[PDB]
Amino acid sequence: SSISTVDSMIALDIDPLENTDFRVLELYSQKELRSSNVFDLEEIMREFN
Amino acid sequence: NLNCMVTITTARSKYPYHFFATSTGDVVDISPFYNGTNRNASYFGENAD
Ligand SMILES: *[C@@H]1O[C@H](CO)[C@@H](O[C@@H]2O[C@H](CO)[C@@H](O[C@@H]3O[C@H](CO)[C@@H](O)[C@H](O)[C@@H]3O)[C@H](O)[C@H]2NC(C)=O)[C@H](O)[C@H]1NC(C)=O
Ligand SMILES: *[C@@H]1O[C@H](CO)[C@@H](O[C@@H]2O[C@H](CO)[C@@H](O)[C@H](O)[C@H]2NC(C)=O)[C@H](O)[C@H]1NC(C)=O
Repeated sequence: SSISTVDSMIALDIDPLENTDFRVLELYSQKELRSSNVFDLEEIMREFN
Repeated sequence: NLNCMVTITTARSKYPYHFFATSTGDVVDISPFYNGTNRNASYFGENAD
């Protein structure tokens, strides 16, 4: 059994596409969104009260 | 009855920083960084006197 063989198979191993769990990216937090104002309504109303 | 007060509040200004606004609604048209020698690079529109 040493006479050897022939590997005639043409390899076409295509790797599967890996799974991707997309992140819920957040650029500005809610604190920055509330702090991005020259005038805040809650502060004005509290001062008036 | 005469009473003098000294209130210490927080004021907010947004870029380009050409006016600030205290929490009590004191809208001031003076740049918070105008030091009296950089009027060309900072706004000032309140009364001069
Ligand atoms: C009032 O604020 C203005 C800016 O709005 C000041 O002008 C700036 O002052 C700085 C600090 O001296 C200057 O920086 C200096 O620049 C040179 C390089 O040119 C260097 O030799 C120093 O190490 C230093 O960093 C700056 O050039 C100057 N101008 C601008 C357009 O930014 C002004 O000095 C302030 N006045 C007072 C009385 O505080
Ligand atoms: C005063 O500020 C203005 C703009 O804020 C400066 O005008 C700029 O001048 C530079 C250099 O001459 C130009 O490249 C810019 O295009 C100009 N910008 C504008 C909006 O005009 C002016 O030079 C400043 N004066 C000073 C520093 O004496």
